[PDB]
Amino acid sequence: VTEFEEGVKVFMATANGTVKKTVLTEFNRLRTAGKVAIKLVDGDELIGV
DNA sequence: ATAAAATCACCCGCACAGATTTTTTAAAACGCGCCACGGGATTTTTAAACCGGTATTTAACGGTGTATGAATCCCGTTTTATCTTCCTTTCACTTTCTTTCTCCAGT
Repeated sequence: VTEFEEGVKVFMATANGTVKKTVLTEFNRLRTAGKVAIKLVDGDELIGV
């Protein structure tokens, strides 16, 4: 990400064909330990953002 | 008794780096609820396989001239095995305090 601006969204696609959309401004500032962004189930992993 | 050589505590102001100590904030959680979404049972439509044929497009092959992979030699990096140590602990000993038992001079 070059910079955070406007109200663009983030598209997340995992295995088994599950999609999810979230606003970028949520990830504007993060601490040393990050926050939960997706509730994965069983053996599922993010493949594309 | 004359010579050679050493060591430490505190007071007064001021500026700053580092170590606790509250205080605020964002993430995680719980309870309740409702409607968005996916399952199941019909209609509908279209993606790809199949017959042709033609017209290109690729890969295998035969010469030259390099760039690099394995081997060797080192030196900083991190692990692991290996020493010494100060507080916890009791404990037999020693010391020190408290009560008691006589002596004993005086009348």
